[PDB]
Amino acid sequence: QRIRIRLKAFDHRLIDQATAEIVETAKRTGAQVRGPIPLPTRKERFTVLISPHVNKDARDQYEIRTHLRLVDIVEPTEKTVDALMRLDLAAGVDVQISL
Amino acid sequence: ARIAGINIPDHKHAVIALTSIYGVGKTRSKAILAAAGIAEDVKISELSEGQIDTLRDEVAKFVVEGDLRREISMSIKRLMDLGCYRGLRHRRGLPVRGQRTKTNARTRKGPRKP
Amino acid sequence: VSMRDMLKAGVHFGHQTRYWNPKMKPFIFGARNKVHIINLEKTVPMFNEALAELNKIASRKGKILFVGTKRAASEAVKDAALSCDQFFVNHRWLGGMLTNWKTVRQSIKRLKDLETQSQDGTFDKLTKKEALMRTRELEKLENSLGGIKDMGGLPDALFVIDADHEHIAIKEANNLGIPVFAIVDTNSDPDGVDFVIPGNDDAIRAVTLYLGAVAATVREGRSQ
Amino acid sequence: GQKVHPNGIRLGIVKPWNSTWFANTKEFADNLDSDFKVRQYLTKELAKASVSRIVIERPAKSIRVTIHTARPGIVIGKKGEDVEKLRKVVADIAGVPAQINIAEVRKPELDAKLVADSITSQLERRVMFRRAMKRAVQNAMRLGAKGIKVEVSGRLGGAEIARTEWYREGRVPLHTLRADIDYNTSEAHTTYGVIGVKVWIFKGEILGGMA
Amino acid sequence: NQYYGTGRRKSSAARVFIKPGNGKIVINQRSLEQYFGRETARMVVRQPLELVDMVEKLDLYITVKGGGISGQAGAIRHGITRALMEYDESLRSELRKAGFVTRDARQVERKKVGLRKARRRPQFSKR
Amino acid sequence: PRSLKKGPFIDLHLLKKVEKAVESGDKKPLRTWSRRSTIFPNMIGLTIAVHNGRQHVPVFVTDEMVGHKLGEFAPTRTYRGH
Amino acid sequence: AKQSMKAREVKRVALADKYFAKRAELKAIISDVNASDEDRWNAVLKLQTLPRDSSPSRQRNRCRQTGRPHGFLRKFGLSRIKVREAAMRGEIPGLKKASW
Amino acid sequence: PRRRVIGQRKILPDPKFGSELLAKFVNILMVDGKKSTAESIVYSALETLAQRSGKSELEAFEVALENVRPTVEVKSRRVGGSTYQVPVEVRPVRRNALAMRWIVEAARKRGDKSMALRLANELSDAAENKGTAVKKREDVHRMAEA
RNA sequence: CCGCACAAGCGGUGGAGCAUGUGGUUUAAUUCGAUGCAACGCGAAGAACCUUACCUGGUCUUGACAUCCACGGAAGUUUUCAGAGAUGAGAAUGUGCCUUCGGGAACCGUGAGACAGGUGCUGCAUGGCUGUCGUCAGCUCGUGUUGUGAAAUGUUGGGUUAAGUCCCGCAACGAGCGCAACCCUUAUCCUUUGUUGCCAGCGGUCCGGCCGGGAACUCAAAGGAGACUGCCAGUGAUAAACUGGAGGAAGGUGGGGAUGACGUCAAGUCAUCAUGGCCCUUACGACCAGGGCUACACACGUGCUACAAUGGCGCAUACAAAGAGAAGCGACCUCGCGAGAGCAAGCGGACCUCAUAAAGUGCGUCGUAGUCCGGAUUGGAGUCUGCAACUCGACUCCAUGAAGUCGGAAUCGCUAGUAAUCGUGGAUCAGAAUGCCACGGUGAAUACGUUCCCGG
Ligand SMILES: [Mg+2]
Ligand SMILES: [Mg+2]
Ligand SMILES: [Mg+2]
Ligand SMILES: [Mg+2]
Ligand SMILES: [Mg+2]
Ligand SMILES: [Mg+2]
Ligand SMILES: [Mg+2]
Ligand SMILES: [Mg+2]
Ligand SMILES: [Mg+2]
Ligand SMILES: [Mg+2]
Ligand SMILES: [Mg+2]
Ligand SMILES: [Zn+2]
Repeated sequence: QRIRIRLKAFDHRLIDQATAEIVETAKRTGAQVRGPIPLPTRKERFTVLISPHVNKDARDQYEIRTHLRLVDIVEPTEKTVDALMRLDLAAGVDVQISL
Repeated sequence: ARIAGINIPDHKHAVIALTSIYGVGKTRSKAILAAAGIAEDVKISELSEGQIDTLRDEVAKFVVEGDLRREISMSIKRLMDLGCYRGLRHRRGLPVRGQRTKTNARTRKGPRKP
Repeated sequence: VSMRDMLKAGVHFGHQTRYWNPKMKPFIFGARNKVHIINLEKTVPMFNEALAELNKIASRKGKILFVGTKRAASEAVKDAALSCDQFFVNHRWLGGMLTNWKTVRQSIKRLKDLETQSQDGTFDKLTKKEALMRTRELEKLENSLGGIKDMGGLPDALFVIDADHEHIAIKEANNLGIPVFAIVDTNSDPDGVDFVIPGNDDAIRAVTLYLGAVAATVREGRSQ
Repeated sequence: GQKVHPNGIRLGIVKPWNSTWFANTKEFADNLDSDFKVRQYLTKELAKASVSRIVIERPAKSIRVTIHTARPGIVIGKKGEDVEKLRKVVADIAGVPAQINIAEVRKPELDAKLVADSITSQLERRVMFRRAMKRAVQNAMRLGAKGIKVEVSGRLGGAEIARTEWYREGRVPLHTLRADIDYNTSEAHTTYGVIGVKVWIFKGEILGGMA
Repeated sequence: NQYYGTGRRKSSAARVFIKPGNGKIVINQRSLEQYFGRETARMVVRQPLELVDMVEKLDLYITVKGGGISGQAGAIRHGITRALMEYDESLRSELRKAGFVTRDARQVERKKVGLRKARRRPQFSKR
Repeated sequence: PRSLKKGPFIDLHLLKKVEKAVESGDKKPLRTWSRRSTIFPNMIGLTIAVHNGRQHVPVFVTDEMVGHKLGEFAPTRTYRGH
Repeated sequence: AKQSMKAREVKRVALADKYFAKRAELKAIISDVNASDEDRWNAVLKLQTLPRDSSPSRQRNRCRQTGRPHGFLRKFGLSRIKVREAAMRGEIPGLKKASW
Repeated sequence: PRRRVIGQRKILPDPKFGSELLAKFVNILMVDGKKSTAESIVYSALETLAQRSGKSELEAFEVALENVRPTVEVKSRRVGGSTYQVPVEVRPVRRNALAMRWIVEAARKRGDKSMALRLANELSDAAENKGTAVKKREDVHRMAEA
């Protein structure tokens, strides 16, 4: 009875336009939205030997931060499920719909 | 008192005193005491023959002192006599379990030379 | 200005007899109490003939630069320039202020850019500490070029107080051919002043007399 | 000393990525591998079409690429024919339905890729590197940059020594993270060998985040 | 009634709810003196109340997360103080000059590369 | 030691050659590369050459050798002091 | 490195793939308790008959661009260098310098 | 401190007996940030001082420390051409610190089956102004004026 | 005038044992590079096979890899023999698809040479990358001025700053590269949203946040808000600045990052790659097996563990952060002394799991000893990974218990949440951490200062 929507992207700005679009669609069909809920973003560190060959003193550190949002609607109607399936997003984002 | 072994245990706790006997470590020493059902901090003194007999028994169940030394010496000996690789090493007094002979093997190698 | 008008203000006053310049002998009435006394008989007609030239320049749309860097008389000279819609230098005369005109124009542009930017916005985009620093830079550019932001080009006439103190300015002017009008105390070298006014340059009262008379005649020249 | 790569540092600040697809650790490496390969191939193809940028965004059921160049009609031919065969070859080098898009650039002198490659080409004409890069920076500045800096390195003028050099003009703040510095590197293969060229163009500071 | 103060320390976070009436104090449904196996902690948690002296006047149901014991105690003292304040605000001056409304921020430093620790350097043989 | 649930280890072609030698009466010291094989009891009172890395050395097998691997009897290094 | 090495690893992968199920069931039988321990015996024998390339241990991760085994990043499948390349240019999506 | 002089951060007093000089002393005895196991021994020594040497153990501390806290110091430096063992004076905090150091090490000098025994009995001897810490104060005054 | 430069501090190194590198030595081979600062737990974030370039041997010659040409076969699947395998030798089955039927595509096999191939040489032919001075405070420019000019000024003086930082002086003025700031993160608050997170007040509850229920808080993460010498006083040109005070979560560039101007060093790398030139080509190319890269009279760095009663040991018991996870993490349960095994839930993960932090604390215990210290070494027996643990894995069990009792000359590291200690995680990775990169627990001492040391 829950329609749960996990969004995973790389920048918060995009994931947020995504959540905004989602909730405004939910309010097209007037679905019962729980809002965008911010989940703990995930951090990926990578230390690498930038210096080529023997030099090891030089080192660099890069990061990948996966931003993660959660939305849900407790009251699905048709106008919910169809339209939410009629939803396009920027390729930067990722959707997971569970029912 | 006598534990049927060449060495004589000291008047310290029984598990430690049994550990002193060759071929009897902490595990085996406490296990012999558990078989005898004897308390721990009792030492070699303050314990009658009525226990020393039992102890000499339950340790006679094991091999200790010279007899164990003969068994280990023969296992190292024949292993040398097989002409096996580790036999070679034991003949040369070098580490037999794969350590650096390039450096810091003195524990087996001994002192240092030019 | 009449000789009586000057004398009450003290225009006749001068520097010590210990400190005078050789070319000033014709303009010196004499000495009293080891003090050089300036002769108003020369001072008044020369000032009037200079006022004639200043009126002429301002009556042909001239741009006038009032120059004085005395810490006492800075505000007097600034207000004097404001009273006749002209341009001024009331703090340290930067070397090459006129000869290096291009750099001053770039500095004028930065002054204008900062004030325009604050009105336009984007100060909120800047950090509050940065926005305060930008305001301090605008204040610094105002304390440096408040008088000449609107001069537009090189001035048509210069008025100088204590020509010896401002000697770099007169050297520049002569190098540009821009005329120099200057109050010249006995210790100054009068070669650089094409219309030379020998008179006290420190006393606030006589300085204000010079400035007020010049500004009245400049407004008169503008009015036509 | 060794600077830091100016493009990478401003990523997200004022520099968007060149690849926007999201993925997971499962399909990550192969995904970027496909992207690399299609980049490489497209470069090879448009080697004369003056491509400045190739951005690749991968939707779940499709792959979409956008070319920043200045020679669109060159890439288009008639009715997007070569474009469509490109769509084919990239769809299959990606194994996924393709979507070719082209967003030409207007001021070719005002990128960092096109100018650098132009410099390399003229170096292959053995044009005087000096006057070549001079032309470059004149054109850029005259066009409206806030600063330009070129730099060339290695066995210049076919010399038997690697007397490198650099030329600068305008204003190039290389520590102000607020500033866009289009920086691109390229190479040139002389008979005498390989010579490197780096180009920075500072086009004013960005106010207001990534927007 | 119900007065709440939030205390943070190097790694621990506190949730302090006070009610006017006693001096009993409970932490994670344990009792302080037994909760902390070191007396200095009991001290440093009594500090605020021990100072304003309204100890057995209002009792405490505090909560704590993360960090070691000292972090707990610090977060506790801070929370306590920030509750006292929100409860009277006459003791603002008092607690501040007592060094309690500080919000200590001394935290551990990340390990930096080329260093055996955050700031320790490898034993380089200059010779 | 590898394990016991998997029992010992030995190449199959070792089994081939060894049982051929067995059934066929004594043979030549047979050539072998697999030091990693395990000595089996049936293979006793015979000999076998094993490639130490640069040549196959001979070793006359006997019972007590069982359990050890063929490699121990081919010292792949040469040393007599500094 | 040498194209010989790259193709070598490639062939190792392609090989060890096709025998996946066989190795699987064989190791199953072997490890399996209660087996005849004869069927286990000839089972492991049959196992070793397979090509030595079938073992996953032979497979060594290599950069897909420069054929370099060392400094491999399982997340990107590149060397410890070309990663920096595709990073500073901005091809690795969402990647950037880390200074926490 | 080539540009500006900074010292140790200001400390907070030990709450157990209100004294920060206690707190400083224990931070001198504190090994490897192990406060608890350290303050244990100082408390164990002061409590037994408080009986075997009259009451007021907080005051037994100084009746020993005054007996140890040196007055003259030797600060060698080449402001005169080479190393010069010059006798000078220090502010009270420095001699306090030196006294605390000298007793805590004198404690480590003895063992006696437990640290409590060492520290307690040696602080007693220092209260008596005889022993090693007081004695190495006598010696530092001896070499200096020599 | 600066700098953990010294001083003042603490804790080491140098002594032992081991780990690890390097050199020497040896080797059939111990592949290559890296060489004072600024090479020596360095390339390598992980050599049993593999990797691997080395040796020994067995082999192949348009070739392992690529295009092109022919010519023939679907592709494959299944299997046998010989070999150590490469490999040959076969034996079966399949012989599929587009085709406008001519063919193609598809692969594979033979030939054909063009050719492919090289971890071959030259980092003094190069690119690219990096170290180093050094996050050192500098670097210069337009213009102006002075000079016939080479130039100089700015940029110097007084100050002051972490700083060419800033004021003042100043024929200079300005700019630009630097510095600073914009960025990340941490310290306060508010706003928004509250599930898998949360529980103040709520009713039930088995009393477990568990759960109808609460949205406050803790958190979570997006937005904001905040610190500016802003305020006070005192100093100093009154200036800059400085000292103190207030207030404040924070105070004087809050904390930590990232960020490296010119240029230096024919610095380093032709074995990541790219590339000039040269050199090999039935071989310096290619394949397989085994061996080596792990060798020991040695020397040297780097580290680890220790020499003990602030201790060791038994029992009991509390508090973390940061992570990772699907040929994966793997619970629970059962078996096993244990390493583990079996069984098998769960989880692509605020949920499931790795996983119960250790020091701490409580009690007992040990009595100063080569010890209930220390644990190397050797025996024995197991386990697990993996074709495969002999050379040469990790680990468990039993037994064994060296040297070591704080280490000369000398030398190193650090100004606080640091040092020092205590554990946790990750990368690489089938497996293989005292190394590396992270996270937290606890948590010091000293700084009169600039005489010297050393560098600037
Ligand atoms: Mg592997
Ligand atoms: Mg080299
Ligand atoms: Mg080489
Ligand atoms: Mg060189
Ligand atoms: Mg071999
Ligand atoms: Mg090696
Ligand atoms: Mg070391
Ligand atoms: Mg112990
Ligand atoms: Mg001892
Ligand atoms: Mg290391
Ligand atoms: Mg820590
Ligand atoms: Zn005058």
